[PDB]
Amino acid sequence: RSTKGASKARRDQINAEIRNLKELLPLAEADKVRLSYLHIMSLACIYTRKGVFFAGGTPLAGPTGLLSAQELEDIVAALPGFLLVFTAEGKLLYLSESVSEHLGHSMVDLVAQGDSIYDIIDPADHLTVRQQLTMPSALDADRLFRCRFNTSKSLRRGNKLVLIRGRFHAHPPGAYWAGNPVFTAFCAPLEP
Amino acid sequence: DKERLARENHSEIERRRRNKMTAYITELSDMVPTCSAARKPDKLTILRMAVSHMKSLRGPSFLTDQELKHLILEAADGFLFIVSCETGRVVYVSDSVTPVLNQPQSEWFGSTLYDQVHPDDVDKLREQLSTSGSRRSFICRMRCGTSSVFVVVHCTGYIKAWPPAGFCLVAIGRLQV
DNA sequence: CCATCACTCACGACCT
DNA sequence: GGAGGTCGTGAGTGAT
Repeated sequence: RSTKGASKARRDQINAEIRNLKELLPLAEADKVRLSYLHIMSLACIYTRKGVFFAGGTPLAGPTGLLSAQELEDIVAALPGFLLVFTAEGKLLYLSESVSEHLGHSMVDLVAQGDSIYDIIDPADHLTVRQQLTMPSALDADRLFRCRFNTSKSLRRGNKLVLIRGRFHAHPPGAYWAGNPVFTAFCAPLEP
Repeated sequence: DKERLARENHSEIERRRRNKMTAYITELSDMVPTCSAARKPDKLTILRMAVSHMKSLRGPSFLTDQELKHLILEAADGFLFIVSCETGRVVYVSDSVTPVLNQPQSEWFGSTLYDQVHPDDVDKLREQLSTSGSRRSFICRMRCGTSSVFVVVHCTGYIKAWPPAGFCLVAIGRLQV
């Protein structure tokens, strides 16, 4: 006189492969504590899209490791801002862990509100980001604009204005990358 | 009748909670090559294909050293160069110098950093170049523009040995706003 | 202090 | 009947 016992297993299997996703994420052991399921899904959608992008693309030019990993991290920290690269649709691709000090919330805690750039920015400014992102890089490059990211208090909505500065680049071929070039950006705050 | 009105908001919340993970699993199928396709697979299979496909030397840094390098250059609008600690000659310069300083790689390669900076800094330049894995950082002027496609270029980097096979100064140089 | 939210996680019936 | 997926509630912790 029921249908349970099977749904209870489908959920425990889906929500255990999700914990597999979580354990495989290349984040610090201490950061994998709270990690709501829809937050693990977001971190996974970022990582497994910050590879393919590099996997199907041309092997990155230049020599093999002129600078150490810790050296590149120290340069990333020395930067007056934080790196943030996201696709033309809005989906994120790489958020710099240097944002821990320029925004208050760290990288992990920030990708919890969503996955698109349109999930971290205050909705009022969303319109702006759309007009500077619709036109691809035919020849229009080195775009610059401003938005109100989302400094907060641990749940949702002071909001620090940031000056986004960057230019679109090349996307690898395929289905998903259909007119979706990636857009690097040197994000810097407007109230140091 | 307020309790049902609160459970309605809870209903919409728990429905959004599921229609958001439906998007995260669809965008986990619409991007992976293994499940890029024909028959649309079930959710559990998409999650398993994600667990597996993720597994390529993932255990921290979130980014391959060279991927981080390429994204630093493509994001901070800078370039990478290796210079000599005695002769000052550049032994390697990135493809980024034509985008940033409007000069082709040839007009740098083979030349020295001394022929490329403002002389009233070049002496202090030697201070940064003279060794005596240490940190080096300095603001410096640089000749910007030879053809189509002076500025301040904050340079940051480290001094390492020179194993061409595999002392020199490896530095990233970005223009200050 | 208290109630009231926002979020999370599971668990069943139910559709198609 | 079975494999799969959608929908509302009941109950927890905590922000405010």
